[PDB]
Amino acid sequence: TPREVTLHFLRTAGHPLTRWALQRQPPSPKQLEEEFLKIPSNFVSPEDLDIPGHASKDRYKTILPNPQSRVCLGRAQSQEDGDYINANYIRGYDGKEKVYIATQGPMPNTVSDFWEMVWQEEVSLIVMLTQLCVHYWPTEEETYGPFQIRIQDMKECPEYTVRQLTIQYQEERRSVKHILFSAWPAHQTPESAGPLLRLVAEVEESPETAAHPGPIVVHSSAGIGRTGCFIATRIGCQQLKARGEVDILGIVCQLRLDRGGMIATAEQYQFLHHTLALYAGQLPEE
Repeated sequence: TPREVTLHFLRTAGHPLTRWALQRQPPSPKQLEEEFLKIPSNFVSPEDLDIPGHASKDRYKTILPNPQSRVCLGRAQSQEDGDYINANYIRGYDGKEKVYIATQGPMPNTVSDFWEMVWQEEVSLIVMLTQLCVHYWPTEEETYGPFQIRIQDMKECPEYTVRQLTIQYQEERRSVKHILFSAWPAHQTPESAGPLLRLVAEVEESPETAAHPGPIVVHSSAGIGRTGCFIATRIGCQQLKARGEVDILGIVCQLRLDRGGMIATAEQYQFLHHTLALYAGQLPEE
């Protein structure tokens, strides 16, 4: 029943706020921290995961992908026998399936796994959140297992770099857009929310380039704190734009059902409210 209690909370908690309340009368910092601390982590224990050999492919022993939503790799790697990657499908706006994949930053031994996921899930956009983990993309051209990656273009913006990559598997070539957002330390927040919202706009402006729409890959070293903050921000912006309201509690609860631990800190939860209040004031009108 501890698990039942956890799952019931995450399915039912909610604090919808009109855009006016968000902008002009938000909950206090102490209210937001108390609210955040009530949310169950929904972390899976190593004992809950029966996937032999998975440990060598996790950056952090206690940060594991929930089994019901984990990404399983197909058999495109002739070198390895398992289907394991530390990554989860994440629902988006109104619970839409597989809008994102949240994953840890690749380690040297999981770089081929990462590109296999990108290929198999027809990913066309990767969002990386860091404070400037191995570089898994080339300066010019590298081969990772059966995948050749080449940089086609690279452009610099304030606080993010856009790379346009090509991924080749056999005679097939695909385009992948890669955005590296570079001033977000682990367990903390950016000093301002302006750049983050430009990153959100960059993401929204990105064309679909795959055969079928695929998840957006979002990662940061653990795949939960900054990763969770980014996805929550995008979903929150979508709610504000479509409905003139936002339920940030319910967004974080929906993310935690998909991957344990999403949004790592009360300060991050507070910054999420600030960022969304900023998005609300930037919305078009008079």
